[PDB]
Amino acid sequence: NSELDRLSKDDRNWVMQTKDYSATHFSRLTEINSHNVKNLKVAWTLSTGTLHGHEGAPLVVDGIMYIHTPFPNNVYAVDLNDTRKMLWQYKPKQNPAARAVACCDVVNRGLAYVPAGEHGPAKIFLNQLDGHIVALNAKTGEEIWKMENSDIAMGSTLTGAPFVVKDKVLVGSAGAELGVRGYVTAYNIKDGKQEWRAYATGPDEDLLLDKDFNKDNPHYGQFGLGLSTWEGDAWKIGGGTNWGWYAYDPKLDMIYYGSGNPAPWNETMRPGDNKWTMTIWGRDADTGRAKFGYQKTPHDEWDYAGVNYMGLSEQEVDGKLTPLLTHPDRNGLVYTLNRETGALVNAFKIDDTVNWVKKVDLKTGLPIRDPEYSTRMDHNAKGICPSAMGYHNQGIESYDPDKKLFFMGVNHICMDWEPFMLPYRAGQFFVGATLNMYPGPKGMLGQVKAMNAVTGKMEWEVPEKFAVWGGTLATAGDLVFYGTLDGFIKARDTRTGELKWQFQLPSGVIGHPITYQHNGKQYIAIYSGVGGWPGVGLVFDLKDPTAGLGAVGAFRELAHYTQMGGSVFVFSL
Amino acid sequence: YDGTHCKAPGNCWEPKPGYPDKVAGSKYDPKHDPNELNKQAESIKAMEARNQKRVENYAKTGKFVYKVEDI
Ligand SMILES: O=C(O)c1cc(C(=O)O)c2c(n1)C(=O)C(=O)c1cc(C(=O)O)[nH]c1-2
Ligand SMILES: [Ca+2]
Repeated sequence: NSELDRLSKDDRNWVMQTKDYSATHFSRLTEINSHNVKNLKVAWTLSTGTLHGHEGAPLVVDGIMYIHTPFPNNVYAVDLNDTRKMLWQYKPKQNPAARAVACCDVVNRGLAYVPAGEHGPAKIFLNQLDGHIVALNAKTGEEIWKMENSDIAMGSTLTGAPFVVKDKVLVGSAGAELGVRGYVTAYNIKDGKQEWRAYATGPDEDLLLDKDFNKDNPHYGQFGLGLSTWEGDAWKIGGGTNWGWYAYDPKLDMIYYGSGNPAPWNETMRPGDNKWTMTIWGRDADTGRAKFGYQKTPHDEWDYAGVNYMGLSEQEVDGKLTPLLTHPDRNGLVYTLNRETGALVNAFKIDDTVNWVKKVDLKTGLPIRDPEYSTRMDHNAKGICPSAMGYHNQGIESYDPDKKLFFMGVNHICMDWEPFMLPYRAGQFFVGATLNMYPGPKGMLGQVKAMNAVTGKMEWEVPEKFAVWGGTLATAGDLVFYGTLDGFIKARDTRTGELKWQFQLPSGVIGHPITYQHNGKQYIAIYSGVGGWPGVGLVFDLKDPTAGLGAVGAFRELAHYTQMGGSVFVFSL
Repeated sequence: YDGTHCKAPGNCWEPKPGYPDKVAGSKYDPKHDPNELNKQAESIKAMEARNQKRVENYAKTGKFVYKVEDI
């Protein structure tokens, strides 16, 4: 959408969760900078009225801030000239049975926005946990249309944010832990008419492939693989849901996202590469036809769900300025691809302790597996890095284009894993593995790291007590901001990683910070309200360390530091 | 099974030593019910059909109505 793209370049706005179509999460605002961030104070605050995990962040457009919640996914608008009053509210009526099919809390990664045009007035879009996509008037809150995307009776929910491109809103999927076969859907923003739907497994017509799919990298695989890398009909319940983030290059007219893990977690029940789960896609925006598809983790054994964000940049590769995507995967590798051809430029370990893979052969594009760290029936595999929670999860990260550095909150969590046989029954959990998780060999659960994605060179690395889950915001004031699971917001100098500021929020953070200028002054905002996968133990009062898909034991100390909460904090000088 | 021995482009899967080339008939046979396997796809057809009704109604009347029984 060209007007959305233009609105994204104004520092008064934060028009999409990713900030802009390249997912830079980078602000040119410098009022707040490394030399005065120590003076940053709370300006004002709002309550969301709900508990549970608060993922994503507010949107800001045309002087209105929009806020969203976890289930039942209430939405509120706030005029920035009257921050105490709610301009409008929308309160969904959803079946509370939706909660029972969420694998890891009832998080919602947030709203999207389109400006007014021929389609009608400006709209806010909401994915509800119960599987509806809803279009709301951005200025009044009126419900304009509502369609059914996902069916909770099949274990199929929505958690990822909608994504606006041209006259379409993209809606993902969720429920691989319940054998949902993943699909992404484009809806026309005027009337909610389904325009195209692309599945992550199965026959080629369902995958929605360009006639020239992977023509530049035929060794990635081309046709028939959605069937031939499964045994029989196992692809029908095969996972590949896309609950994470997207990027878009308007010059190429291409949308980028990752498909999730194959189902069930029990690898021995689904022999084959299990294409096209765990795949970085480049799809034509108008038709949904894939031009490239690179499978990062063939025959997943670890739940390395391939849904993490896609950060676009232009950088020199062997002296030539090239359009790139960079993607820190759950599997602990940071991929950089040419975003026109799909060619692999680099794939390096985010932390050297990653051990399921020895390395990625960049010519063949294949990860060379270490059998000592495989999973398989009749075996309790120990000491696998990363755990299923990944060395990187749902946080949207940041890119300083002057430094050519990505700043990422990283997890340092390892696991044991033992599968078990189980039947598929629609609407029930279909996991099939028992996990225990614990810190990785360096001893702490999180890090923050700055790196060059082309060279793999780490500029700096700092430890964090807990996994850094919510992603980051970088600015031309030489700062990267992020929240922590133990309930701080923090700012570090992006040349060195030195800690410059921190503030104790009420609850742990699992979304990202935003910044915007309103009436000549720079503000930073963030959600506080812990939950999500790390917080499942405290959210649901679990004590078995293997519960919460293995998260409960790793995060058992988190409840000493944070309770649940739900607020929006806004800072300024 | 190192992942590097490819039967065809994009197909490098091999059984791990001691495990079977195919699971049907093995002790790891998932034994899925074909009728269960088809339920998600039938649910998506029903949702697609309801959504199409809501779209047709909007085009007919100019007013959005969600509940298909009220159209
Ligand atoms: O594969 C499934 O579709 C699915 C859904 C979700 C979700 O919808 O939040 C998560 C996951 N998987 C998952 O593997 C995971 O590591 C995870 C973390 C979180 C979270 O927000 O804290 N959600 C999810
Ligand atoms: Ca998953």
